[PDB]
Amino acid sequence: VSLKKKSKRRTTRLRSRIEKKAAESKRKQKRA
Amino acid sequence: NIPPKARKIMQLLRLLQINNGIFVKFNKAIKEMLQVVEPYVTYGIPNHKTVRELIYKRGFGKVNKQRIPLSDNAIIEAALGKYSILSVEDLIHEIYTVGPNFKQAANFLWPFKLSSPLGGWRERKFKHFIEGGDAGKRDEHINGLVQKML
Amino acid sequence: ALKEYQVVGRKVPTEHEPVPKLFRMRLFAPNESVAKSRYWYFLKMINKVKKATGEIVAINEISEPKPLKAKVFGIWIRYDSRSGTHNMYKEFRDTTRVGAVEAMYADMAARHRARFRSIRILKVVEVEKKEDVRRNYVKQLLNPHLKFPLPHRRTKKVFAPHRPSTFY
Amino acid sequence: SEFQKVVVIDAKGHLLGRLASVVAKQLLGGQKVVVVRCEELNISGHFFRNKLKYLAYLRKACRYNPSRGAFHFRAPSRIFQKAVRGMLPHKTARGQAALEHLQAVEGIPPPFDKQKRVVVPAALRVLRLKPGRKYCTVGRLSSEVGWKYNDIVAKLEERRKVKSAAFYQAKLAKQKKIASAKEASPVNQKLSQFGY
RNA sequence: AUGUAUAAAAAUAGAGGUAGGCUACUCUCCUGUAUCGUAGAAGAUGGGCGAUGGUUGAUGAAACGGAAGUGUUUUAUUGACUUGUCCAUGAAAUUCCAUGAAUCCAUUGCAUACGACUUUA
RNA sequence: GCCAAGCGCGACGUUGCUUCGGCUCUUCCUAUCAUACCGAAGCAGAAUUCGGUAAGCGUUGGACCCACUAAUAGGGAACGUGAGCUGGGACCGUCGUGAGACGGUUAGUCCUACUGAUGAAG
RNA sequence: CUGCCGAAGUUUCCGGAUAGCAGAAACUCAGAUCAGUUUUAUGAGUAUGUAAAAUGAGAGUUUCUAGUGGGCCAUUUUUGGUAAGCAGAACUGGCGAUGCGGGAUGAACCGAACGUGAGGUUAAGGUGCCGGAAUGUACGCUCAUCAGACGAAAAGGUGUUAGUUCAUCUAGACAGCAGGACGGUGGCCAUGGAAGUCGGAAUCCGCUAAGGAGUGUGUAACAACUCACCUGCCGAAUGAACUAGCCCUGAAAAUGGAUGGCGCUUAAGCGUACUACCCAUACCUCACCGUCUGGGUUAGCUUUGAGAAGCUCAGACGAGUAGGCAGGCGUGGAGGUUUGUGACGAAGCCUUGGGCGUGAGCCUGGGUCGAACAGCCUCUAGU
RNA sequence: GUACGUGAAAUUGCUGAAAGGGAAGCAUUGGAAAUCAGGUCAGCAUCAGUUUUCGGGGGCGGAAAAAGAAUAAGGGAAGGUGGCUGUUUAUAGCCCUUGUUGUAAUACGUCCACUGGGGACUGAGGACUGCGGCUUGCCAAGGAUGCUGACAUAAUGGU
Repeated sequence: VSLKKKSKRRTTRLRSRIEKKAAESKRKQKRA
Repeated sequence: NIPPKARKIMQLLRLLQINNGIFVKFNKAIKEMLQVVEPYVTYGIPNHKTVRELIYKRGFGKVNKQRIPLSDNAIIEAALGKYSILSVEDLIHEIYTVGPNFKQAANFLWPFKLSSPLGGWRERKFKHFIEGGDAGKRDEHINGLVQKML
Repeated sequence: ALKEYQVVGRKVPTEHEPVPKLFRMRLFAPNESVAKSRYWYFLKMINKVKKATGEIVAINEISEPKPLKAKVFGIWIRYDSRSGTHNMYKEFRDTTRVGAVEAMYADMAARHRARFRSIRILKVVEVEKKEDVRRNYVKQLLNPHLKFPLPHRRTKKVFAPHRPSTFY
Repeated sequence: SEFQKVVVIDAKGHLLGRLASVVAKQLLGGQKVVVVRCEELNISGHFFRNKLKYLAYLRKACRYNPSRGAFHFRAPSRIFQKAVRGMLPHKTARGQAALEHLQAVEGIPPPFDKQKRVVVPAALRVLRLKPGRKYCTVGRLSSEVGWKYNDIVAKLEERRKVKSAAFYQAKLAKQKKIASAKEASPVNQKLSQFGY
């Protein structure tokens, strides 16, 4: 089928927090 | 999803609907206003065919606050005879050459209600014309767009 | 479809500079509007000449003088990458300067995933002597006895009756 | 281009999904499709990768009556039918009627060994895979995951090839006689102006 | 359904032959837009000329097909048709598209919550 | 701290002493105790030690032990399995200094999987 | 039942007022004033504030009367930070009162804002099949025994592809064969001993084409082998350090499972370019409904079309919570009216009968039924 | 028929018709079957409105395209041909410049109040006015007519 051990496609909550992770990276670079 | 600043500017340009076109006299105040709403409109230099075909096919006059079609020369004479604009060709000449009464001629014209462009836009329509999109200034390519919307 | 455009421009005349210097660039763009935009970008980044203070005095498309003569073109470019600072030199064999630039843009976006705005072409030259060629694949093209079987042949009318020949 | 009421497709040398995608659309179009030699189908990717793909598929099972779990079919025709079935709206009555118009078999049984077998150029491995790319055969993949009739199909196919060759020689010999007698009639050169 | 027309095999960095002695020949491929078939009041009625074939219907067969052989031939007849090449009649106003067993009732206990199961009659 | 490829930091190196808690049960994970097979080591042999593949199969009986044992490996089912199972008050009032007690209200909330059994019917 | 208008979503003072947003009433105003806008000029610090052309729109006030006074999400600036989260403001946005196309599915993503329809064309996203639409065109990259389609980070890989720099190269490039790889010297200490290679310090030398106080194996120690470096045969490119792309790694356990699936490998993956194509309630044209706005309409002209509460022409518009306004449908009873309906069948009821209205509802055929009931105008309510 | 006027719905049995692979109801579009009202439905032509899809011809523009071809000068050479690894058109040729044929062509861009076809949807209004064109009249000019068919013992429109 896929041979992977995890679903490559994540959940909508998981991708939503990734944009939050991208927000954190902007916080680390710009201000933090 | 329009910022209030752009919404006010396009209200002054009378661009209250998508695919609506108007003629403007290009000057300092117009040039910078078009810069602010540049992502939301595309503008260019129209040639004589574009101006003539717009007024013949999509030309409507504002008479008694009513969108009256430019079906007869008497309509233009009754509304713009004070400025010696007696016929459609006189109205085209005033718009094309930007005569002394351009403001009265353009404000008399109802904004052109263009259709969707036959053949479509570019793939990403909301990028600048330079960046492969359709927004912003596009010089003489406004003509090719207009023949798509006529 | 890219086009080579000669763009000559200069700042608006003023009392301090009544005879401004006219700067010319040979730059490629799909249309004149893009070319004049790219010209202004390069002029600002080099001479610090503001677009408002300047003006475009001449725009002219340049056709290939010998579109039927196969040539080799060497292109120096300023590649923009993750670090955003890299210089590259590439050589393409074709009959038109526009074609070589088009191949250059396709190659860079393919190998290095570099966009049109990130890439800036520094100089395009025609390497007429075989010896100055630095690329082995190009040199193999300039060999006198170049001959090779056609690669990547691969050839509605669904449901063909017989099997494809896929050969000579 | 044009249809046939019943179409026999020689699956040898084809690609699983590419042939399945073409077949599924043809079934929806109201055509009847018979796919022969499903054990000779090819799949892009080396055997071990494709074997692991099948093993992962076999792994799907319930803790309550694995009979309620997915039924994993090992026959090469059943593997092809699974590929076609996933490309059809099979939960829908239209897709169900599409499936009943498909008949995928291993080898070429008698009712079809005497019928013409067309091929699909959009799915042929030689026209779709870069040379030097690893690929596997469904017959080998099936025989290594549980299919137990590879040899019987192989033996039966060898006999059919012998009988088919004998038929061709008789047909070829007959065609030569008509070919020789063709130029005997003068009319073929009298009015060959029409391109015939 | 509207011709419900078409059976080599394998290769694709090669095949198939013809003509030869696994080796010397040359030719063909480059898809089926091919080949077969196709004139006739859904296909009428006769007459020639020239084949001496083709297409079949009904019998009589013998050989072949087992993977799902339900079809392939070879035929011995008989009945038709033949457009292979020419002729002569007929056509319409439809006067502008529409189409013998098992079961119950009994019996058994190798079986059994009840059905079922195994027996016997 | 010393260096310190490099881009004032500066990696590896180097110096400095210093309520919870457990029975049964079901499966599953391998981060493997045993069983099977390999690799390394002064591995002579034997008994080992360490490291790989590996969850197929096991991983007890009694009170820190104990003996058996090939071995008595670690965990999950986020309130593991308490709907398999058991063990180890608040408000108000009153008297009140630095301090604690003597109350009135109070407030809880078929269907289907599985196991077998028949069974009409192309 | 239908139609029309339609917020606030919170300041500013003490739960109330003021104001804001929405209407109504009554005024004055079109040689006038406005504006979520941009220029020009002045100064002052690319911005700022003040004043004076562009564009658009008829612009103003007074009374008085409803509803509202939350939040959530996101961008940017900034204030601190902390293993890491984040925390505090401001800012205007989006939701909120709002359907629709796409994103497999979705409060916050991409498009787009809504009367009923016909046609055309698009946005966003797409064109292998599910699935409407190119198994399109062109140029590349990628093979994963856990590909891809969407922090764990410092790095590792004899994985591939382009480059950048520096090196040698007919004085013969590497690589491979044939060799040399020496003499003082076993240089000096050390000990069963170490003669380059137990070890500790030196690291000199003559000869060359070149040979170290030795690259490792070896030896009890030599010896022997080896390379550092040279020589010959051979005949051309070769090596080192970096950059970038893609590929593997750069941990995570506990029924089977997910680029949505099937599947896909010169893609149906990734990047780019170019055409064509698919369809939203969006855009265009048209018809119709409604609302608003503007114009016209009496010696009532033989065009007869004056229920003036009527007729007619034209244009624009159509989501809608709180709230506001208007017009209608239906029921019991009352006054009036219809020369009203009715045992030749009232009312009621039933019905895969018909018709009208956007709708509330109304009319009617057939059946059953057996004594009363309805239209219109007004009144009334236990509607 | 006193389980007694009328006799609704829920619900139940029966007969008829149909549907039914782990829900059903509903909406949209039609088909089938049944049943209702009872002019209908077609084809073409000539026009109007909107629209889509193929062509043809002709202006103008740019390096007044670039090329190119043919034909005269000169220059250079190769990925070196004939010749003899090395050379300079010979028994192949190529590159560069200039002249010429020239006002070459063509592509691309743009325009035509230039033109020829194919397709689809729509037909609002209802004496005459108006703006125009051709010449009292006629007209593609303030919104569709004409010519035929077939079919009513059915098509259409329903339910």
